[PDB]
Amino acid sequence: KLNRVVVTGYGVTSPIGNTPAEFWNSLATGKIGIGGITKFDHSDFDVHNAAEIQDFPFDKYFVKKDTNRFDNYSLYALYAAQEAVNHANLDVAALNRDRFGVIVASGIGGIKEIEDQVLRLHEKGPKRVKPMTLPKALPNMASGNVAMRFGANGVCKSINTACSSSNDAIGDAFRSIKFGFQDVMLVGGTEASITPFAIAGFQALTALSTTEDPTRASIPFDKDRNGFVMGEGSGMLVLESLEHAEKRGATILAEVVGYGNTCDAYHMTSPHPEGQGAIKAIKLALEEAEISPEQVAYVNAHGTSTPANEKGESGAIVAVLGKAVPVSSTKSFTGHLLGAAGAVEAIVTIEAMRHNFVPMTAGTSEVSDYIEANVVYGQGLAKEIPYAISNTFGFGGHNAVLAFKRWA
Amino acid sequence: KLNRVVVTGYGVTSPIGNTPAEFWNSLATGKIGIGGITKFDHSDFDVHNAAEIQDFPFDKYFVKKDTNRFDNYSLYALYAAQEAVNHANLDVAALNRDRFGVIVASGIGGIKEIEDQVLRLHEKGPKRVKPMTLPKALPNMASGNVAMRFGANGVCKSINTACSSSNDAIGDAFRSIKFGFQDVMLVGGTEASITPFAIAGFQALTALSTTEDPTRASIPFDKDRNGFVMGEGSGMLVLESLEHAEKRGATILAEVVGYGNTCDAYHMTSPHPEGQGAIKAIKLALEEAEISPEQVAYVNAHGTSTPANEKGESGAIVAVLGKAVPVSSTKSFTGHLLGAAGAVEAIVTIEAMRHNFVPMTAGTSEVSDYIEANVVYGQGLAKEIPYAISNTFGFGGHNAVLAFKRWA
Repeated sequence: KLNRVVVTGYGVTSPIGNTPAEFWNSLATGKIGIGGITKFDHSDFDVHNAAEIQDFPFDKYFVKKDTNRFDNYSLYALYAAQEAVNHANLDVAALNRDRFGVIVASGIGGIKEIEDQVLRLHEKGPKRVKPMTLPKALPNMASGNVAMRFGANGVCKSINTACSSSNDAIGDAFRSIKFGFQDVMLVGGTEASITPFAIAGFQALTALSTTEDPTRASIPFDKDRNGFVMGEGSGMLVLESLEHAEKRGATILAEVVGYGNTCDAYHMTSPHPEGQGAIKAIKLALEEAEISPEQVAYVNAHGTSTPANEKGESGAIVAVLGKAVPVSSTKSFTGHLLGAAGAVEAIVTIEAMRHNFVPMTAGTSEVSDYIEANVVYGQGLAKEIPYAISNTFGFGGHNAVLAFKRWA
Repeated sequence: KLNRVVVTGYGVTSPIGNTPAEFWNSLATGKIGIGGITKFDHSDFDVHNAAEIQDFPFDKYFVKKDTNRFDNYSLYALYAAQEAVNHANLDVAALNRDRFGVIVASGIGGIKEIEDQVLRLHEKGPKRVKPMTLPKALPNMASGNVAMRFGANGVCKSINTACSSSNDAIGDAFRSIKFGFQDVMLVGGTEASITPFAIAGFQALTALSTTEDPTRASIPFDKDRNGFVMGEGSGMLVLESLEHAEKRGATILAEVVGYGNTCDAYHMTSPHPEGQGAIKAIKLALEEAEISPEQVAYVNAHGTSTPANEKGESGAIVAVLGKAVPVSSTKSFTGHLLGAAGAVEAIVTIEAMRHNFVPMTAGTSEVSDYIEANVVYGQGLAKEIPYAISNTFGFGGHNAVLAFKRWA
């Protein structure tokens, strides 16, 4: 006896908008969120751009004192989760709190707190380290903070698969509800890693675009791509068993139907050259959804804008789905949200289905000649989308694919 | 069609031993692993003791150049995983690799790398930050590293619930196999956080014992307890469906029968004073295992040695199982292994069942007058242990309980 799993609401804070409305509008009008870095002095760096949240609505739910106990990585999640709960019209006082869980993925956690307190420790000694350092920094804290805010007494955990974190978090929540372990879950991801350390770390790895022009830095599938552009933010969804949603007269936005997770077991940072693991992940998701490849009307690509990623991802998409399926990467707009990528990308995917519109890959102007997938760039594509998939293939060889079904 | 899930092998690197035999011997003879800190200059700190691994068998599987790509948190997991595979007599080359997965939990990841690279960045600039910084540091990397070593192409992820990370990891692996998504999994946790930053962080929080005498620093349940002692290490287990193990003629060491995970949703660092979430987590594990409270023959406590922890834990244990079930905390020997605590404590639990013996809580000599649980201290207790539970209750309100069955 398995339950169908539906999405009843979502919230987002990102470089292109803090409500699904501003978020989608940016996608529809082609307004990117990438610009010169303002968070720290990057003059000695090779990387000078990032997709920042420059208008976080801090005042909506938080007070100045809140920063004493929450790093931005938690703040983004709390905001996004509150927005999702409002969106879903979820009455926590009407729930069985033992069947209400939370999963907040994050790839790096409160990395600004870590860097700042490590420096304080070395400059001023251990006595100067803030008591709230670990409660603010530890990557599982956002999930616990979200549970504390809403009184969720069920499952509570964080998942870390780097770039696939929130795809795996949503997949896990989906599976928990599907198999009857929980009835409602607040799930998603959060990241706040536009810091000197994290940018320097990815720059040393040589994974980031060093392209000075912000309009040409995140160009997935483009022959000129040269690395990803880091973004920050959080996406949070409210998932409920179909029965729970219907019984309370919830408004259904979409359905989660398949989840595939595999491992390349190949290299720590290089993805498998022929997308072998990705192929398998896509197939597992379609198999669970009980749909054929031709039924996939849109692919929200992982599309980070690195040379290796798109070669293998296009390769995998083609091997499974073919050359006609429209493909786009919204990291061209948002930057790569790391642990939050999958969650914000799930929101893109659902909105695409709700708007009968494939958002374009911004910036991209000429696809590598060897790339055979149907990359959507230049302008978005109006079309019916009854099923869509959202891919994430993280450092460490973590492949995750979610299959969604448009709601009737 | 649900599957039974069995343990066919396990490996450990810890402050009390790097083989189950050495590890068990330390427990049986009362040899603790807590001593003065040597990993860093602690002269300015208020905490000077920790449970360190001072004899890690680096040369067994590694070569000097391996430190260029693996932080200790990964080395420990790789060592433990190889030892588990050997113990299980598991030929990975003969498996259906798509049905073989890995979950390596960690609460903080390669925190030594982060601290060292943060300082390098501030002293020398971004150009001197090591390329392998993030591949060494990110908490999901150990999982990917383990999968790469063994060619595990199935599920690969990391779970972070602070002190409960590896209990949740094992629980998740158990659920994947039970529900037929995977047939074999290498699962456990790893932590390598005896560093200036992590110790300063926990010290600032006031969570660590400042007790000078290392034999009285980690004394779970003791009336004079005053904080935990940090440890480090890794525990990894091979779990297989019962069918998979029987088909290859594996020697079965134990069975995983229940998993309970709840959230206090109460405070970021303090556990719920009445242990309500803990009570529900224990009950969930017993219900899944289909056993009554009287069938629980031993409880391996979270027992970190903090005033709040044992008050609430003893209360939850007594509420569900009564005052006769023997309880012991092995953090009295190993220190608190944080994200790796549940994995090594699963090994303790299995080894106890295999030897008909409840290891004692070392150091402890007088329990708080309000503690009603049958705490074992002074000397261990010989008894048959047909079923046992292992508790973890971490920062962020994460509660996780595993129920094990003796094999049988």
